[PDB]
Amino acid sequence: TAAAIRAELAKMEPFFPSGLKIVYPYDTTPFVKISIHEVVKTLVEAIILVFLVMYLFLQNFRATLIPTIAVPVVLLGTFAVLAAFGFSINTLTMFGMVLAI
Amino acid sequence: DVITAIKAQNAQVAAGQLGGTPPVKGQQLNASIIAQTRLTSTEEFGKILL
Amino acid sequence: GTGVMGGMVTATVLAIFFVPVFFVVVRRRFSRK
Amino acid sequence: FVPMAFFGGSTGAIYRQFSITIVSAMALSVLVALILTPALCATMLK
Amino acid sequence: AYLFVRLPSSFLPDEDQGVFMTMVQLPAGATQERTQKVLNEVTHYYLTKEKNNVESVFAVNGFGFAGRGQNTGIAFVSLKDWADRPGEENKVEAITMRATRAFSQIKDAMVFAFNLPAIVELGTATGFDFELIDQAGLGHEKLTQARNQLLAEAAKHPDMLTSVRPNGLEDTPQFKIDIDQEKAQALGVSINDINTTLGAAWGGSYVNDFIDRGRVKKVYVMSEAKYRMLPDDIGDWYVRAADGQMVPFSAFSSSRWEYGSPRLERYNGLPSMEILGQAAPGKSTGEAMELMEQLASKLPTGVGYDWTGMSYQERLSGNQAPSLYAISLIVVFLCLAALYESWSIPFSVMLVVPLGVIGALLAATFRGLTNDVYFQVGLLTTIGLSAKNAILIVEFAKDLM
Amino acid sequence: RAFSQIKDAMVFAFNLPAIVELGTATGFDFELIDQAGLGHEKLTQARNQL
Amino acid sequence: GVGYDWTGMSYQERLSGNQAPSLYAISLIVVFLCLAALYESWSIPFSVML
Amino acid sequence: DRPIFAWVIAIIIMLAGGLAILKLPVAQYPTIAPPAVTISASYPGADAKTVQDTVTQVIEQNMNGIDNLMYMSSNSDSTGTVQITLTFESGTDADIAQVQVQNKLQLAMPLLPQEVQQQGVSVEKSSSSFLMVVGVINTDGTMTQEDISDYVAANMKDAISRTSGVGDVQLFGSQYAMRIWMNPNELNKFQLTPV
Amino acid sequence: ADAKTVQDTVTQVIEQNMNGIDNLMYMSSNSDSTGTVQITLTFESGTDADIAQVQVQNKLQLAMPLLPQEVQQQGVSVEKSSSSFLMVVGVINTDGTMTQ
Repeated sequence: TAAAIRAELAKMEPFFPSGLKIVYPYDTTPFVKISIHEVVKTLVEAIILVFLVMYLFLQNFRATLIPTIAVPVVLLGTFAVLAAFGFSINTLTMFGMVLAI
Repeated sequence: DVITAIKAQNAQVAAGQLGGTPPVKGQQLNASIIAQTRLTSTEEFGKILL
Repeated sequence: GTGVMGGMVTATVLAIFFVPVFFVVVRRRFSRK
Repeated sequence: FVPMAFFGGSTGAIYRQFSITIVSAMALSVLVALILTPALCATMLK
Repeated sequence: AYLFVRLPSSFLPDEDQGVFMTMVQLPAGATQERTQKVLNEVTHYYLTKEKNNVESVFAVNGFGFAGRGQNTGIAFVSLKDWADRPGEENKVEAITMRATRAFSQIKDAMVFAFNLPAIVELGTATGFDFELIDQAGLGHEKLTQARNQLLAEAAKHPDMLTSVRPNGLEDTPQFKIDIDQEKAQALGVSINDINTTLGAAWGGSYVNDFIDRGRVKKVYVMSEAKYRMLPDDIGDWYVRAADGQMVPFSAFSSSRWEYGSPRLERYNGLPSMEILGQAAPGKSTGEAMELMEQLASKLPTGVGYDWTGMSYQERLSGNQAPSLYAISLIVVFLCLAALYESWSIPFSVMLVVPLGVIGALLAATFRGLTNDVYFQVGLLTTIGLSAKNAILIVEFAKDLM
Repeated sequence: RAFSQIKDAMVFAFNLPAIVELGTATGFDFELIDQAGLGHEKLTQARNQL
Repeated sequence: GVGYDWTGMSYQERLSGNQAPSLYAISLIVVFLCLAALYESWSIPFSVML
Repeated sequence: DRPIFAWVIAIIIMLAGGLAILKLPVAQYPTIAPPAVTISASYPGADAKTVQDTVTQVIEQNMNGIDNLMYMSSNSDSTGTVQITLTFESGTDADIAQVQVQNKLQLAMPLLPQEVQQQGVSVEKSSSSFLMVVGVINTDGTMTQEDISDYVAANMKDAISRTSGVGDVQLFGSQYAMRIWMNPNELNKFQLTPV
Repeated sequence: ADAKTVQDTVTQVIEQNMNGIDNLMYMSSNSDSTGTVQITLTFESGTDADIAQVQVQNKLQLAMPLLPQEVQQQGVSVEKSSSSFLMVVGVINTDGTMTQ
C-alpha cells in the first residue's frame, strides 16, 4: 500500500510552486524494511555458524558443503507453500521463519 | 395548521457555540448553544400553541 | 530467542544423561512387563 | 504444530503465524532433506 | 509447575516503533487558544531537551482520540534512526517515562504520551474495557451517577487494586436559548426565521457550492467572531418582523445556562458509558474484570453491562493454552507407535517434554522476560526439537532391540 | 475512399478488433492533464501546441 | 501546469515486449530440466535447448 | 537412488520459492483485527444532544439484518459529528460487511435532516492507525495553514484516497470555502437577516 | 443543461466523492452538451465485477443529495460495461406503418 502512496505523491512533485517540502513526521514503512533486514542478518549468522560448527566435530570442507547447501532450499521452499487453499504470505512469518531456521 | 404547528414547536434545531471555530485570540471559554428541544411527553404536546 | 535457548540449555545437557533419557526404554518400557 | 490452526479470535492466526511454516520447514526438512542430502552424499565425499 | 503461574503472561511485547505520539486533554472549555499553549510546552520539550532523539514533532491542535474539539490535541514524534540512540536512556522505553514525568509533573493540563502497541488495537495484556448500559430507560444523569457510584466504589478497592478512569467525561455548562413561541408569534416573527438567524450566525450554514479556479468548493456563512464570542452577543442580533421591524432576541428569548454533556455514547442503540480500567500490580483480568462485574450488580436498577475491544472475543493464552496441548498430546504420542509398536515408546518422550520447558521459564524469570506468543511457540519448538534428542535415541535403542 | 473522397462530413467505417477494446497493435492514447489548475483555453492551447 | 497519463492502450504492463523474454526465461530453466531426469549431468541439457 | 533427479527437485522449491518471494514488497502484519466498518455523519454547528437524537439514533434504529456482526458503538459529539463503528467477526469479508451497513443507512437516509444529509455521511473500512503522514510544510514566501491545507487537498488529496487501498484519508486542515462573515449591526441597519 | 454546467454541478460532485474504492486503475469523464455525463471506473483485470459494482454505488450515495433535484430524479445509474453489443434486434414495420 505505502509503496504506491509515495508513487502517487511522486507525480505531484513538479507542479508545486514555492515552499512545498513534503516531510515524513510519521512513517511505519522504514521499520518494515528493517524487519526484513534483520531476518537477512539472522540466517546468514546461522549459515556461517553452522558452516563452522561442522568444521568442529566432523572437520572438512567437503563434509560441510552438504548440510549448508541443503539449508537455503528448505528456507525459500518455505515461502512458496505460503500460497494455496486459504493461507497467507506476509511477515511475522519472516520473523516466524527464524525459529524455523 | 395542526401539522405545520407541530414541526414548528416539536423541533430539534442546530444553534452553534459561544466562542466558535475562528475565535478572537484572547477567548477564555467555549460552550455549545442549545436552542429548541424535542418535546418528550403527551402533556408537552398538549401545550403546543396554534 | 529466550524461548528456544533457555528451553534448550536443559534439553541439551539435562536431557542427554540425566532423568527420563535412557529412563525410557528401561524405566518405562518394562521393569514390569 | 498444525492443530494450532484450531485457534481463537484476535489472537487468531497468530498461532498460524505459524506451526504451519514450522511444519513447512519441518516437512520440507523431512522431504527436501529426504530427497536431497543422501543425493549430495554419494557424489563428492570422503 | 511453580515457575509460571508466578509469571505474568505477555500478550505481544509493546515495541518502540522508531516513532511514537503524545496526547493533550483540557477541562471544560478551554478553547483552541488555551490548548495551543499546552501543545507549545510539548512541541518545545522534544525540540529543546531531547535533540539527540527527536527527529521531528507534528503538533495538531484540535484532534485527539475519541473525537475532535477545541479540547483535545495530539503530536506525532519522529525519531532519529535507531543507531543514533544506543542505550535505554536513549529510546521510547524511558523517553516516554521521563516525558510523562516532565509533562504531568507540573502545568494545568492532562498530557501523557503513550506507545504504539505493535498492532491496530484490542488486547493489551492485563487490561479491561467496561461498558455501563442504560437498560430500563433511565436518564443520562441517572446513569452518570451509576458511573460515579462505580468509580468511587471501585476507587475504594486499591486493597485488591485497580486503575479505573472514564473517557471524554466532562459535562460542560451549555448555553440554552429559550424562544417564547407566544411572544414571537404575537410580535410578528417566523419561527423558521429565528432558528436560521441563530443557526447560520453562530454555528454557520452550508448555502451552496461555487467554482474556485477549476474545482468546485463550498460556501459557508457564519458571521464575524466579534458578534458571537459571549452570551451578550446574542441580544444584538436583530430579526426582521412581518411589519418590517427589527425585533432583537431579548424580547422573546430567555438566556439561561445549565449543564449538559458534550460527548454522549451509546452501546447497541442504548445510552451507555465507559469506563476504561486496568487489573492490579498483582492479579490480571480473570479477577480484575470479575470483581468489577458484581460491583456493577450492586448498583441501581436498570443498569447493565458489556465488554468490548478487550473482551477478546474468546482467545488469549487462557482457554487457548490447555486445548492447545490437548489436541497436541493426542498427536504427540501418535506416531510414537507408528513403527514403535505398543504403549512402550509413547512415554519415552511425551514426558521428555518438560525437560525443555524447565529452562524456558527459568530464563524467562532470571532475565525478567514474560510468557509470550513466541516463547509459547518456543514451548512448541523445543518440544518438537526434543524429538531428535530423546525419541532419536529411543529409535536407536528400540532399533538395537 | 468513396465516402471521404467527396462531401462536407467526416465519415470512416472501421473494423471490430475481435475484442472489447484496449490494445490495437502499434497504437497509443495520450492524455493531456491540467495540473496547476489553469484554464480550459490555457489547456486547449497546450493541446494545440502538442 | 501540464501533465500526462496514458489509458486504454498503456496496457497496463503486457504485450509481447516485457512478456516475451520473461516468457522463455522461466521456460529455459525448465527446458533443460528433466533433460537431466534420467539423462544425468549437463551432457544432454544441450542436445536440445539449442 | 540416483542424485541428479534430486539436485533438480532442489532446483525447484528454490525458483518456485524465489517466485513466491517476488511478492516484493512484503507487508508487515497478519490481519488480526476483528474488521470494523464506520458510519460518519456531521450536523454542522449542532449540539451533542441534538445529533444524538436527530442523527445518531436514526442510524442505530435502522441497523437490522447486518450479516455476522459483533457489536456497535456511538460517538455523538458536541462538534456536531457522529460515527458508528460496526465490528465484525475476525475473518468476515470486509467487502461484504461494507455494503450491508450502507444498505441499512439507505433506509434511514431521508430521515436525517436536509442540513446533515447534504453534508455527507460516509461508510468505509477502519484501522484507527495511520500507515503514513506526509506533512506539506513551507520553506519560502510562507503561504499559511489555511493556504496549504487548501492546496494539499486541491492538488493532491484527491489523488490519494482513490489510490492503492486507502480506507479514509484524514487530511490535516481544510480546503477553501467562500467564507462570509456577516455583521448584525450592518444587517440591522438595512433591516436584513442572515436569511 | 449545457456542458460547463453539468461539468460542475453534476460531474465534479461525483469525482470529488470517489474515495476508498477498492483496487481501481483510473477514471475518465464525459460531461456533454446534451446534459449528460458518464464516469467509467476501470479496475484490475480479474477483480470481482460484482464487488467493483457496489463500491462505486456506495460513494455515489454520498454525493447523491449534492446533485440538483432536477438531475437527481432523472436517474443516475451504476452498471457494468462492454461498449460492444452482442445483439441488435430491429423492430421494423411492414404494413399500416406506425412511425419511429
